[PDB]
Parts: sequence; C-alpha cells; structure tokens
Amino acid sequence: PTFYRQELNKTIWEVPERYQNLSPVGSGAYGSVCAAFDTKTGLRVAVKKLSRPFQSIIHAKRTYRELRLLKHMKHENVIGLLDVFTPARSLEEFNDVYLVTHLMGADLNNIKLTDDHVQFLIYQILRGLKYIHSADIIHRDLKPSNLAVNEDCELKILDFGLTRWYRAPEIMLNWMHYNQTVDIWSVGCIMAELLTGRTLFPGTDHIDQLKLILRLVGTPGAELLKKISSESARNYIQSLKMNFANVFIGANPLAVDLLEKMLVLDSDKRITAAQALAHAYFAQYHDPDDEPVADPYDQSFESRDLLIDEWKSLTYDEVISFVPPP
Ligand SMILES: O=c1ncn2nc(Sc3ccc(F)cc3F)ccc2c1-c1c(Cl)cccc1Cl
Ligand SMILES: CCCCCCCCO[C@@H]1O[C@H](CO)[C@@H](O)[C@H](O)[C@H]1O
Repeated sequence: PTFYRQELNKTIWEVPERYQNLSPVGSGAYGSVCAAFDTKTGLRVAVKKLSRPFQSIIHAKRTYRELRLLKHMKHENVIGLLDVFTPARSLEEFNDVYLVTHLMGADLNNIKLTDDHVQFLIYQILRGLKYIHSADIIHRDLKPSNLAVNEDCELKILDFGLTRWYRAPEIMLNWMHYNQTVDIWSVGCIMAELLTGRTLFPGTDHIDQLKLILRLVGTPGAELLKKISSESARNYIQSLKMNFANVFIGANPLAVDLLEKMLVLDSDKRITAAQALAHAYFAQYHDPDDEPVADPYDQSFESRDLLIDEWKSLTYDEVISFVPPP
C-alpha cells in the first residue's frame, strides 16, 4: 500500500492512502487520535498512533497488550480493529503502530437524560461488558470518557479514551484480587450520573472518595469488616445506608432497584453483567439470544517479564498476521 506522510500538531502521521482527510481529535497518555475518511468503505474512522511503542519494556508490553486485546474484541458494543498498520517494511525498522476503528464521534462525557436513553446506554455497556467479562478480562477503568457514542446513541466500550469517581471501593483500598464486578460498580456510578445529571461520588482524593461512598451505601456490616486486613482502613472506616429510593427520588423504580444491586460494597454480592441484562429495567432491550460471549482469551503473556526486542517482535508478528473483518 502507498503511504503518505503529514504533520498534525507537531506529531508526524504516516498512513496508507486508503485513509483521507486526517483531522486531529485529541490525545492521551498512550497516543494521539485522528478522525479520517476510509475511501475503501466510505465510513469515517478513528486512527490512533501509539506514542513511542517501544520506549521501554512497559511501553512495549503495553503496546502488545493493546494490539492483542483489540484483535480479539469482536462485538457491537466494544471497540475492535478495522485495520492495523505500520510504515515499517521490516522488523529492524519497526517503531510505529497505528490502530483503526469505526468512528462514533463523541464520548459519554460530552453527552440530564430521559429514562429511555439511560435504559439503552446502560444496556449497551452491560451487553459489551458481558462479552468482555466472558473472556476473563476486567476493564478496571470504566468511566464516561471510555464510552464512545453515536449521534443515534449507539455505544462502544473503549480501552483508553481522550477516574477515582467511578472506581470500586476495594480498588481504592488496594485489595489486589479484584472480581469483575469492579466494572459493575463503575457502571452503577455512570448510570446514576446519567439519571441525575451529577457525579455520584465526586471525591477530592482516594480517602474522601471512601467517605462519600460510605455516606450513601452505609458502613460495612460485621461480615465485610472482618475481610479488611488493613488496620488503618478499618480504623478510618469505623471512625465515621441512605434510602436509595429518596436519593434517586423521581427515577424509574426499576432503575433504582438495579442501582441498589450494582452499588453493593461486598463485591461477592454485586450483580454480574449477565445477571443485570436480565433485570426488568431492560425488558424492552433484553434478548438472551443476542447477547453473545467471547472466544477464550490468552492473557498468559501478562505474567511474563521479557526484553523490549521480544515484546517488539511479538507486536510485529501480530501486525503482519492481522486479518480484517468482512
Ligand atoms: O468516536 C470515537 N471512536 C473511536 N475512538 N477511539 C479512540 S482510541 C482508538 C482505539 C482503537 C482504534 F483502533 C482506534 C482508536 F482511535 C479515541 C476516541 C474515539 C472516538 C471519539 C472521538 Cl473521534 C471524539 C470524541 C470522543 C471519542 Cl470517544
Ligand atoms: C470504604 C467502603 C468499604 C469497602 C468494602 C469493599 C468490600 C469489597 O468486597 C470484597 O472484595 C474483595 C476483593 O475482590 C473480596 O476478596 C471479598 O470477598 C469481598 O467481600
């Protein structure tokens, strides 16, 4: 394919002629994104240029992790790859990676909604999340900026968009043994924000965050306190449930019920994505024959400590072996 090279905000962009009208959209810690017109399909696409993929072992592993993940994601409510490319002709000159996906045009942060909107948006997050969780993946950072949305309200989960507010309390306590329901806590927070037009737990730090959570959900019972190893955490928690019905007064009572089953302190007793999809609140959208699960996903590389050249070679193999969707 014939590549062409141009400069957008001091960043060099070298892409196939397939992609036209490159327009800068923004950036993150892990790269920069342009909007572009895909002449092959006539659709608009988001192109992400990874910034310095192989600067370090951690960058190299992060690059591999992203490419491997997005190659696996094949679902309507989850970001996947239309294309992956590098201007490098060989492994020896391999130093850039570009990822291409279908463009939605907005995130959930740039969007007080009606109840039907909330039903549809949250249903799509949970449908996508069921698929993600079925591959034994935990997102760990669900928040509005990691949810890409259409102008007809279709939603896809992103891995990194353009945080503590939506984090499960056990992550704040640094438990390290997280259940997948950490993502369901995050969904609970987002859902509440959409309904009420305001952040549920706008903590100023990780400590204030727990205070705000405790004010709504109540102090943990005896059964939860005995699971907390940290003497400091236990001393802070004990040195301090609101009627959800009233906190979310005016909302759909089925929306309030679901929210009570998501924002549960005990991660064991939180509703799963698959369980939440069958809640009466989503009766208009729930179709158990169209809520698919994922092919098992090999994350065994995550426990490996490899050199940059090894990560880099493995990333290159995954670029060359990429087969686009139909
Ligand atoms: O609509 C989008 N669709 C996809 N992405 N992807 C990314 S990152 C990315 C990931 C995988 C790709 F193949 C390519 C990538 F760029 C970032 C934003 C984005 C948007 C978007 C836009 Cl264009 C504007 C405002 C807010 C958002 Cl969430
Ligand atoms: C400040 C509010 C108190 C937070 C209590 C969080 C309880 C989280 O729940 C706990 O999650 C752990 C990690 O997945 C599991 O090991 C436990 O079984 C579970 O009870």
